[PDB]
Amino acid sequence: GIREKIKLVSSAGTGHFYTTTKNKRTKPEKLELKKFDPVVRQHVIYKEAKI
Amino acid sequence: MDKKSARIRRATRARRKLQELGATRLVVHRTPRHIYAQVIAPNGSEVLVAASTVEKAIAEQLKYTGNKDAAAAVGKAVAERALEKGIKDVSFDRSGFQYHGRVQALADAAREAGLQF
Amino acid sequence: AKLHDYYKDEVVKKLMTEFNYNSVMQVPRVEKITLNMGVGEAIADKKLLDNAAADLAAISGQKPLITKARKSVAGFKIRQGYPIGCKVTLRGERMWEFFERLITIAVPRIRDFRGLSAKSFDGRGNYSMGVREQIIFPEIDYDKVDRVRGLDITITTTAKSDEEGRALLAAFDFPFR
Amino acid sequence: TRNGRDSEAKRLGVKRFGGESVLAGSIIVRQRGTKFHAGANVGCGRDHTLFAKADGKVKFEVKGPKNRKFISIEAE
Amino acid sequence: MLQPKRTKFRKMHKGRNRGLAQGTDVSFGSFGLKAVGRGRLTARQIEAARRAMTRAVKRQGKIWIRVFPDKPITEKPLAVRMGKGKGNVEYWVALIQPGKVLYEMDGVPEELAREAFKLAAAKLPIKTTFVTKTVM
RNA sequence: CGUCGUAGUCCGGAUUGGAGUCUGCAACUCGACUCCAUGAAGUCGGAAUCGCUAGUAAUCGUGGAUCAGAAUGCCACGGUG
RNA sequence: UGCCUGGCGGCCGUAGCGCGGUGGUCCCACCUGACCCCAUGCCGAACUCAGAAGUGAAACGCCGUAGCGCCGAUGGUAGUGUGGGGUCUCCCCAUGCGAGAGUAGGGAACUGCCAGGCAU
RNA sequence: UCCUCCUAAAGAGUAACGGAGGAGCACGAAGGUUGGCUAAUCCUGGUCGGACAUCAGGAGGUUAGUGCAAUGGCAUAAGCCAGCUUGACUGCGAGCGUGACGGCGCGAGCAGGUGCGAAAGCAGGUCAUAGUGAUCCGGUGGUUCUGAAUGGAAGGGCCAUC
RNA sequence: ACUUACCAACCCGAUGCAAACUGCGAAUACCGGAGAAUGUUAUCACGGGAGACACACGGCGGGUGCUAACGUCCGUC
RNA sequence: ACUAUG
RNA sequence: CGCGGGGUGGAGCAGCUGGUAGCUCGUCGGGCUCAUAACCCGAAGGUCGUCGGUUCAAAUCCGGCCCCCGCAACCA
Repeated sequence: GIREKIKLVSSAGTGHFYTTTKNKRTKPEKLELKKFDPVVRQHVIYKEAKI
Repeated sequence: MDKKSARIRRATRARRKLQELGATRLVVHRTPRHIYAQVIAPNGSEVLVAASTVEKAIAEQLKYTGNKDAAAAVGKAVAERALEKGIKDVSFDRSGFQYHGRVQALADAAREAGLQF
Repeated sequence: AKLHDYYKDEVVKKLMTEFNYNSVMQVPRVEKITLNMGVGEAIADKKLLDNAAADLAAISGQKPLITKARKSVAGFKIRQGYPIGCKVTLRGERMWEFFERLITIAVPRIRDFRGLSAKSFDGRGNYSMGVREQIIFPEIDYDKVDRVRGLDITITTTAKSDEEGRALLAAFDFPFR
Repeated sequence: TRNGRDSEAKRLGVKRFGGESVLAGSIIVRQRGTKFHAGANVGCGRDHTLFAKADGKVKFEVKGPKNRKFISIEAE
Repeated sequence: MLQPKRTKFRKMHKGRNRGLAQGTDVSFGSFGLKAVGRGRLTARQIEAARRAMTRAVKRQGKIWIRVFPDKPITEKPLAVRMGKGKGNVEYWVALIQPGKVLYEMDGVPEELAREAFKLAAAKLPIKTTFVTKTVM
C-alpha cells in the first residue's frame, strides 16, 4: 500500500542503516530516532533517507 | 466503589509480581492517624518483623502519629529490627499508596538504616 | 463565608427539629454547583466556545473544562472528540460565594420572574435550572456581549429525597413558587 | 461468493501433561488465548505459549477467585 | 405453514434421530396425541392435521401445537450430476422421537377428543396414541 | 423656529387587547369615531401595462348628493404647479 | 485463656447478594483546614500534606434471618468400551464404566501469621 | 496462496465443486515504561435542545471495548487517559514445538550499549492467530577477504539492503 | 382531557429445538510414571536394495445424495 | 428579421 | 437456472469514488392575443423498485426478495 520504505542512517559516519516504513502523505516531516550503531558500539541519532 | 477496594485494586499487580519473584516484601499501610509497616516472608503468610505508630515504644517519642516525621521514625524502626534477624534484601510494596510524602519518607528512612532496596 | 457560616449555625439546627434526624451528619449538605454551556455550534467556529468559556470564567471565577463529544451522532453533525460545550464544577469556598450571588442579585434580575419551579428535582434530591441569558450576572459586561447565550445550573446535594432537597434550599431563602 | 476455503491446522493444545518431566525451555501448552495461565516456573510467551523455566514435573491446578487453570511445576 | 422467522444458518446437516423424546407429559391441556414411532413431520403435515382436529371440534376448545419445524431440508433439482454444492431449502421439518406429545386439547369431552385426534392421526406419517393427563 | 441623522428608525401604520363616545327599538353576527397599549408587510416592485400636450400632469386640502348612522367611491371646488 | 479491631495470607459462592438488628475507650471510617511537599486537561471531588472540634448517618466490621443465589446424595434413566443378536434410518442380550436434569437434603463458611486495644 | 469457525468421532491430524466468513494491510504511536482510570444501555431533572448531542444523579454490571474476519482470550485488565521516551536495539541462545524437505514458530538466559521507574523490575514491536514470494540475474551502500608477472584497478566474495 | 373487544417490548411462570449455542458432562482413546508375566528384539538409529502413491466390500462414527444406489468423500476396525 | 389556426 | 447489466420528479435521462439530486420535456400560476397555439416571466414537485444489513451517516458499499432486459444453455 501507500507505505513506502526508507533508510534511517547513522550520524556517526559509518554507513550503517536501519530500514523501515513510513506513510509519506500523513506524516511529511523527517523521522529522527536514537538507535544502536553496532560499528562504533553506541546509541546515536539516525535520520531519514532514500532506500 | 469505596476507597479501600480501589486501593487494593491498585496494589494487586505489584504483589502478584512479587510472588513469582519469590521476594521478601516490605508492606506499608498508611492511615490518616497512623502508619504501619511489615516485612513479610517469600511464602506470603508469615510475618518476620513489624513496626507502627500504635506500638508504644515508638508512640511515646513522637509529637503526632500520622505525619512525615512519624513515618521517618517507623522506617528507621523496621530496618533496625530486620537487620538483627539477617534480612538485608527486601522489595518495597507501596500497597496502592503513591510513592510520595509520608510513604516516601518511611522508605528513605529504611535506606538510611541500610535495608537494601 | 457568609452562607456557609449561615449553614453551620441556623440551618443545621432547624432541619434537625423538622425531620428528626438522630445524628447531626444525616442533615443534607450542599456538595457542589455544576455550570454548563451546551454550545453545539462550535462546529461553526471555535471562537464561539472561547466566548462561551470566558463568560463562564467571569460568572464563576475559575477556568472551565471544555467538553468533548462522547459519541459521534448524525443529527447534530458531530465527530467524536469535537468540542461541543464547556462546564465548571464549584465546591468549597467558590461554591458558597456563587450560591450567594445567585440568591442575592441574579435571581431577582431575571426577566418575567414568577419564582423558580419546585418540581425540577431529579428524584434523589438535586436541583437543576436553566437561565435564558448570562446578562443577569454582574461580571458579564453587557456592552461587551457578542451574543446572548444561556446556561444551566445544577446544585448537587447529599439528600435522599426531593422533600429534603426542598427543605434545604428553602432554608437558604431560595426563591421558589 | 461461494465456499471452498479453510486454513492450515495450527497443531495447538497441551503437549506435556501433568506428571510428565520436562527440561527448562520445553513448551507445555500452545494456545490462542490463556485457557491456561502460568504459575510457578512457567513463562507466558508472546503468543501465550507456556514453557518451563526449570526442570521438573508438570502440575496443573485451579486457583484464585475466578477458578483459572494454572500450570505450575515441582522442581525435583 | 410453520417456519422460523429468521435463523443463523440457511442450511443444516442431516443428522440422525436416535433416542427417546423430551416433552412426554401432557402439561397444557387435558388430552394429547403422543407419538409412538419415529420420523419427521413436515410443516404441511402439521398443518393438515391441525385443520382436521379444528374442523372436528367445531371450534369449541383450545388446541396447542407442541412441535415446531425448525430443521430445513434441501433437495437438488432434477438432473444434477452430483456435487456442485448443497441444494436449496425446499421445506421444513420437526424430528419426532417415540414419546413426544404433538397436540394437546382441553375444553372438550373425551368422547369428542378421541374422534378429533383420530382424524389428525390419518394425516401424519407416524404411529400415535391418545393420552390423558396424569396428576403426577 | 426647534428637533430627528439613514436606522425596518421619532419611516410605516396593518393587526390584536383594554377602555369609551355617538346614531339608532336594536351595533353579537355586521356601523363610524375617540383614548391607552400592541407596532405585521413594506428599503421603489418579474414578464408585462396605464394616464397626460398647460393652469395640463403631479401634489395639497374644501364641499355636495345618497343618508338616522355608515365615503379611500361618485360628482363638484379652489391652492401650488 | 476470653472479647474486639487493623494488616498480610490460605481457601474460592456450604464462603455470595439482599433484608433486619447492632458497634466508637483504642482501632477504622467519614471529618477540620491548606501559604508549604504534591494535585485538578475546571474543581483540595480524587490524589497529597497539616491536623483532631464533631459523628457513627454513609462506609466498613460483627450478629440474626432459608427471600434470591450456592452446594447436593441414594435409586432410576440417557450414553458407551468389548463380545453376541435382531423385525437392522433404529434397537435388544451378556458384561464393564455410568451421566445431565431432578428428588431428599445441606447450608447465613472454615483456617493461619503479626500488630494493637479492653477484660482476667 | 494465506487466516478464522464448523464438518473432525472430548490429544494432534483428517476429505468433498460440503456449510459460513475474511486477508494481499495499518501504526514513530495504535511501540516501550511509570502513574492513574472502568464499560454498553435505559430511567429522572435541566437555556436554545427535538427519539438522538454538552450538565447532574440513579439503575445496570462488561449485554462494552479490543485499528480490520472469525475464534479463543482479556479487570493484575490485553480496554481507557496522562508524563517521560525509541528495547519497532547489535551479537547470541540451553532447550522445546511443527513440518517429506525447503522451512516456520516459542524461548529462559549471557555480552555490549539504551529507555522508563524511588526500587523490585519491565522493554529484542503491537492480546494471539492473515497482511505474502524460493533460486537465478542485476542494482545501491559498506568491508581486517580476493586481485591470473609485480603495484594498483576492474570484476568476484562477505555484511546491509532494493 | 376521556374510553379500547386491536398489536404488545421487558420482566414473570410453564414448554421445546441447535454442526458453526454451553452456568453441565461420560464411555473410549491419547500423553506420562511404577509394577509382574509373556512375546524368536517385536522398539530406536545408521547403511544396501526396492515396490507402491487406480484400491474394493463389510461393520461402526459422520459429510454429500432422496438417512436412493454394488453411489460419493473422510474417520476407525 | 418576422410567420400557425378559428 | 449459468454469467452480466438496469429500476431516480408525470416522461426520457444524468448523479452511484459513501456526507451536496440535476438536464431537456410535461404540470401549476401570471402575462401577450378577439381567442387558442407558439413566445415572455414566476413557482412547485423525486419513499432513488422492495425488505434487511453495515456505518455516527446509505440514491451511493453489502445481502436477500420482485420485476426488466442482454449473453450462454455445447460434443455425441
